[PDB]
Formats: sequence, C-alpha cells, structure tokens
Amino acid sequence: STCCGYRMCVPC
Repeated sequence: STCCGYRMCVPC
C-alpha cells in the first residue's frame, strides 16, 4: 500500500 505517513503508514 502507498503510505502517505512517515510515522504511520496509511494506504492512500
């Protein structure tokens, strides 16, 4: 999944 967060990966 594409992570937009560095501290926490959230699928965009």
